[PDB]
Amino acid sequence: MNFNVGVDFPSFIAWDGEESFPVKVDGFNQFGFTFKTIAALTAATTFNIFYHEPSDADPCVPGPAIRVPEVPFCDTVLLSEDGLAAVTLPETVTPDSFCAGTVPCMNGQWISIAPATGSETNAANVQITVTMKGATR
Amino acid sequence: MNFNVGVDFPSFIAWDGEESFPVKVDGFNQFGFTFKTIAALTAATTFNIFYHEPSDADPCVPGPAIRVPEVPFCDTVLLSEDGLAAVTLPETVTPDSFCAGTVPCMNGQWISIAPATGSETNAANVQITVTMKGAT
Amino acid sequence: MNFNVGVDFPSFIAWDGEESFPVKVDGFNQFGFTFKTIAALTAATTFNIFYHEPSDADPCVPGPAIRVPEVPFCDTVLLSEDGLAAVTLPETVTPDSFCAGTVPCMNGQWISIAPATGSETNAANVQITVTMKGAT
Amino acid sequence: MVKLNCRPLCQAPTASRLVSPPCFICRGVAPSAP
Amino acid sequence: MVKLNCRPLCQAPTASRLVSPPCFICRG
Repeated sequence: MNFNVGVDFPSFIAWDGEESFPVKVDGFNQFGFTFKTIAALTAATTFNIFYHEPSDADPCVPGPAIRVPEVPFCDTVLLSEDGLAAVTLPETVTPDSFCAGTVPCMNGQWISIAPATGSETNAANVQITVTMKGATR
Repeated sequence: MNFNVGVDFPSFIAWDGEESFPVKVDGFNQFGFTFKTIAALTAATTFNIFYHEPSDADPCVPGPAIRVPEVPFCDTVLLSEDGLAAVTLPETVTPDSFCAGTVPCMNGQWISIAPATGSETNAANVQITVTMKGAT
Repeated sequence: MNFNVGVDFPSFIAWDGEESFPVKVDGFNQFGFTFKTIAALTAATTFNIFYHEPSDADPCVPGPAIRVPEVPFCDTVLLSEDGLAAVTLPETVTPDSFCAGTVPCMNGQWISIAPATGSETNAANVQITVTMKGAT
Repeated sequence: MVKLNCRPLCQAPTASRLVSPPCFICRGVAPSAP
Repeated sequence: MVKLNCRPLCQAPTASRLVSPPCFICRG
């Protein structure tokens, strides 16, 4: 008795290990990532979060990537190094074990993921997808 | 009619002028320093503060020399440079001086004093000692 | 939560292991000694006691070293061979242990300690300090 | 800020050993021999 | 006369070396 769960909480790929893919979240109202590795990585890699805008040449295809300025929570002691958001998979994370992260507030219609400098050759294994939970239409 | 003030606040060698030894603050619960100069000094002397731990070999011998961190001591405008606790003696301090100070929060079993870089020559004129307020 | 116990009963070095020091006791009303060793001792060692006076040239530098006439109190059965004061450390004194005593009748102002003959080879392995009590 | 939340899918059980005190060996049998 | 009160500073490393009687059988 497994409900068709695609409609009402679908999901899309955000990083296949070779190249990102911009996902449109406009449709829904909430979302979050599910990090997952396929092989034991070397170090504590780190990804960057970008958000796109509707390019006015065709208001369906996203525009260039702008990086999201993460907000510090009530009790974040050690906080951003330039203001811009980031995310770091902790080293010594095993396969067959996922994580789950999300940005507290979106600022566009698209959400993109790309590995920061110095972690590409190690981020060629981890997979990243995004799920949503609304309809709004 | 003086008392045997030896018991009830003993005192030990902190810094003689050529070296310094750790002092036990285990059995005692309050303590502080007493600075005393022997002769005219040339420049302001700064002393680094350290604390030691019980060596894993023998429970009543000090371990290595670890440096004490300083508390901000809220009601202040603390102008630290690296946060590592230290105390210096102002200039024009005569040998007839009652210079006394203390660390606000203890963090080990042994206290020690050493002279910081730059306060080397005149450090052989400073005479440091420590008193207790013990119990237990 | 240790307080600044330096002020309000400070202390000073008397026998740094190498020589004596004219410690002042003028501005304070009560005082005492504290003995502390650094190694084992070969035999029963002893130390004398001297009190100073304000030198006539400058009434701030203590004058010469005058031996002190120890006095007995309804119990002394063996007087110290003359009218002198002389502290002696027992045979089984040990590191990480301190003994402490004082003399009841202060004379003059300043105090110094010197090892008696035959113990100066052992006096190099002991520390003697003084801690006061008086405000005045 | 991203608050990661990682769970494990599989789990190998905590394999431990059960040591028990050995047979009593005394320390000095009297009617012994060199 | 100076009364030397004295007191230790390493609390209690006694290590009494507790011993029990071993297996003693007879005297033959």
